[PDB]
Amino acid sequence: MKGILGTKIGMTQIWKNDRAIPVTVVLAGPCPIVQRKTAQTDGYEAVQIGYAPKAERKVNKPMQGHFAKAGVAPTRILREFRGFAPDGDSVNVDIFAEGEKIDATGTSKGKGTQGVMKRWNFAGGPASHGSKKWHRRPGSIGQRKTPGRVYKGKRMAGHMGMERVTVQNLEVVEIRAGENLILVKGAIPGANGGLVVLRSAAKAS
Amino acid sequence: GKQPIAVPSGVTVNAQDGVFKVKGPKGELTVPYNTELTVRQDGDQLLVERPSDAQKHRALHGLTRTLVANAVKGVSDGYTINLELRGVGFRAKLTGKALEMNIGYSHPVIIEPPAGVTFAVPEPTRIDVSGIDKQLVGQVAANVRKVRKPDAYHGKGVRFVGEQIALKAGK
Amino acid sequence: WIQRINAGARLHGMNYSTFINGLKRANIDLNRKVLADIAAREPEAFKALVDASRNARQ
Amino acid sequence: KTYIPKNDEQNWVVVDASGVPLGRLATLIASRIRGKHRPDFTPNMIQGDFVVVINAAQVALTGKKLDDKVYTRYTGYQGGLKTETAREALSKHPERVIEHAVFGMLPKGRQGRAMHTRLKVYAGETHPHSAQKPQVLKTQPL
RNA sequence: ACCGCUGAAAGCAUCUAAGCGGGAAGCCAGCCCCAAGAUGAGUUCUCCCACUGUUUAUCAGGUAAGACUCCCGGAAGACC
RNA sequence: GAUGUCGGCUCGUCGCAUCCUGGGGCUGAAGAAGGUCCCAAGGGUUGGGCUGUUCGCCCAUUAAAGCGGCACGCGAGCUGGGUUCAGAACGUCGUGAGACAGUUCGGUCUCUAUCCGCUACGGGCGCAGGAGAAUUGAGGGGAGUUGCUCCUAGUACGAG
RNA sequence: GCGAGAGCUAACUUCCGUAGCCGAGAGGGAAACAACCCAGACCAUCAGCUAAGGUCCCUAAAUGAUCGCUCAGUGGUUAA
Ligand SMILES: [Mg+2]
Ligand SMILES: [Mg+2]
Ligand SMILES: [Mg+2]
Ligand SMILES: [Mg+2]
Ligand SMILES: [Mg+2]
Ligand SMILES: [Mg+2]
Ligand SMILES: [Mg+2]
Ligand SMILES: [Mg+2]
Ligand SMILES: [Mg+2]
Ligand SMILES: [Mg+2]
Ligand SMILES: [Mg+2]
Ligand SMILES: [Mg+2]
Ligand SMILES: [Mg+2]
Ligand SMILES: [Mg+2]
Ligand SMILES: [Mg+2]
Ligand SMILES: [Mg+2]
Ligand SMILES: [Mg+2]
Ligand SMILES: [Mg+2]
Ligand SMILES: [Mg+2]
Ligand SMILES: [Mg+2]
Ligand SMILES: [Mg+2]
Ligand SMILES: [Mg+2]
Ligand SMILES: [Mg+2]
Ligand SMILES: [Mg+2]
Ligand SMILES: [Mg+2]
Ligand SMILES: [Mg+2]
Ligand SMILES: [Mg+2]
Ligand SMILES: [Mg+2]
Repeated sequence: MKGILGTKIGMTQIWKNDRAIPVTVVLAGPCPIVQRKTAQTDGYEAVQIGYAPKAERKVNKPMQGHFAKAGVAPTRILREFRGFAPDGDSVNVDIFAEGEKIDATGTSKGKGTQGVMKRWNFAGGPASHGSKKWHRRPGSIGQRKTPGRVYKGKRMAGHMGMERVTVQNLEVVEIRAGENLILVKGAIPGANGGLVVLRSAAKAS
Repeated sequence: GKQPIAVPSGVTVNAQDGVFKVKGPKGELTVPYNTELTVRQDGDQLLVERPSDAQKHRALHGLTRTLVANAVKGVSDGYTINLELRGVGFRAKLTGKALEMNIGYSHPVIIEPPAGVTFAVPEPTRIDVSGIDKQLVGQVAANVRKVRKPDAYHGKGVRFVGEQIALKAGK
Repeated sequence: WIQRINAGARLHGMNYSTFINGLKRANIDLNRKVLADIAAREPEAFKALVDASRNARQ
Repeated sequence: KTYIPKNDEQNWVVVDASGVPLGRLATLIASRIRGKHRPDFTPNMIQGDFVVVINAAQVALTGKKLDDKVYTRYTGYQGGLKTETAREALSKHPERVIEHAVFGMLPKGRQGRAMHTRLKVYAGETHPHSAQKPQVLKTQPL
């Protein structure tokens, strides 16, 4: 249910009581409501809010129409959340309480194309026992004539990164509302200045 | 094989369709019988004959009859089962309707009664499961018992008031 | 040809095989090429052959 | 010299599967679709009738056929064999039971796949096709 | 697997022959990721609108909304 | 007119005749620890010493250190220790040249993937107008391991 | 296939006797299939009958008839 948008600002050291907590600083700036999707409107229950501000001079006629219909003023980013309401618009105030466990989604830093070691954790090869250009390669890719083919899904070199990743049960250390900042324990995927969606827990714990 | 059906005056077995219902002085009851078996009242009493005299017909026969019979004693005298708790300080009580089993499991077992059924606890070590239908009371007191089957070494558990649990004797 | 014939046969409530013994019985001696073309092209006529054949069957 | 016609018609008809044994209904439907029952019948063209199915969810199945009849899909990856029982298929997505049988009973080349189209299953009592005013066809041996 | 409820054939009994309940790290769902080329191609919000061309020139041109090309970069990336 | 052959390495995935872990009947099952049998293939199944080892014995652990299939899986993926080319030696056989599935030291393992298959990433067209965005999830993939301690409770059980 | 030896009354085994087929045999059947079952193709035909084998849909042809059997998907592969 609960959810909001913001940007990953960075990681830092703070102390609650006497242990050094590592904290990721998130800015969940205010989100306007824009679209409210219901059953008889769209089939399914959801709300579409928006995050980063955007000047008119950069906004499509159709997009302007969109935003204008709910009179909101325009945003570089829209996203949906299944099963959500209140009224007005949405700041991380109230929406999160300190101590509450949340789920943080982002887009992992992308690594480009990566061999089987870096990508999958292959074992590599003998750096020295006569190994002949087989230091980093993935060994064998199959059996023999049964089944004369290569398994579908077989892990091998490829585009590692730039993927959507959700970390579960991160703990809301601090909330400075009206700076729209959530101090969150641990680590969120994706680089500084990246987009993150924060959510209630998926799990009860 | 079996036939006679002593149906006292407080009954009303509207044998209409295959839905040979009965309504009674403890509460109305409904019961499905085979259509192709044919059952009705032909006097003071009631009766369930049958078409073919093969095997299968002789099977849904006695079944069907004993079932109407159960429905009969059901809305009539009403049904009731008796249970004994036994073993080093076991005990039960009542939560509105819920049964409060304290059978030596670190954390106790409450039991909610399905509708038509009522729990009873006289002395705290004896339980009564009573009500309209016989099948269900069977099907529930079943649960109450299985909460702890009488073990084979010391008869500890839930049993039927006069059950002769055999004791195996250990060492 | 056979396919089409069976079809027409069954439009008027007759199986093909029974339709063809029907025809042989009444000693109508038609090609099934021709029987097909009757069946497909000329409704009433095929109908008539049907009635003749179920008569031959009676 | 033998007659080749012209696909003029687009003939639409509604079948109610309520209480009908699956295979048999599958035969009536499959056949109406393939074209046979049509005196002109021409194989290399598709001349079949459009078939709406209703009340798929109430299709009959000769016991103990639910709990025992198994459908099998395969995904390409190892351990891909996914199976589901008639009862399961029938609760999750009944239309796919009917589709699956009928599709078994059509040919399997270009033309047949093309024939799948002219099937339109719906579970329960209604359909959205009243604009094609389809004509009703009774389940019968005939 | 196994445990039972009611219960005939077989007056007894029986978990079953009609029926009913309890039951695993397994099954289906729930978790996270992809996903309408799901050619069966789905839904919603929005923007542009009803142009020009002697059919010797029955399909194109100039366009709108909107993009692309090109430049400078990037926590994106072999190229794209 | 060549289907490279032991073992290791690397990479997996399957069967179940189940090593662990979960459920259950029986017990010559008091409890605890077991034995055996039935259901169960989700996941898991350690590091070393000796030998070319497969295996097997040993050290030290473990919930467990499962058995097999996949050309005794996998050399256009690596090794090249074993074996089976030419050298040399021992023992043995042979008058000899030579020999042995005896031992011993030595001894070249072929830069370019065309198609299927596989991982990634684009271009085309399609989805009955041309566009910008937001999406339902048919269907598919990943994931699925376990110890120890504590409370319950020094309670049920037990003469202890 | 039948008759024997050898073989483990094993082998898509080996060696003889005997019939047929393949070899050197197309055509229908047995899903596919030298050999099995039907059957020996001079050529043309948008003609009729049959063989083995078949007549729910893919697939030509009775969702045939009547008296039964099995309820186990036995059917759709083994034994004490
Ligand atoms: Mg990068
Ligand atoms: Mg290394
Ligand atoms: Mg293959
Ligand atoms: Mg359950
Ligand atoms: Mg582009
Ligand atoms: Mg560049
Ligand atoms: Mg060659
Ligand atoms: Mg070669
Ligand atoms: Mg060799
Ligand atoms: Mg395994
Ligand atoms: Mg071998
Ligand atoms: Mg090998
Ligand atoms: Mg190879
Ligand atoms: Mg060597
Ligand atoms: Mg000598
Ligand atoms: Mg290539
Ligand atoms: Mg799905
Ligand atoms: Mg697909
Ligand atoms: Mg999987
Ligand atoms: Mg204590
Ligand atoms: Mg003590
Ligand atoms: Mg031979
Ligand atoms: Mg031949
Ligand atoms: Mg042949
Ligand atoms: Mg054939
Ligand atoms: Mg052969
Ligand atoms: Mg015959
Ligand atoms: Mg036919």
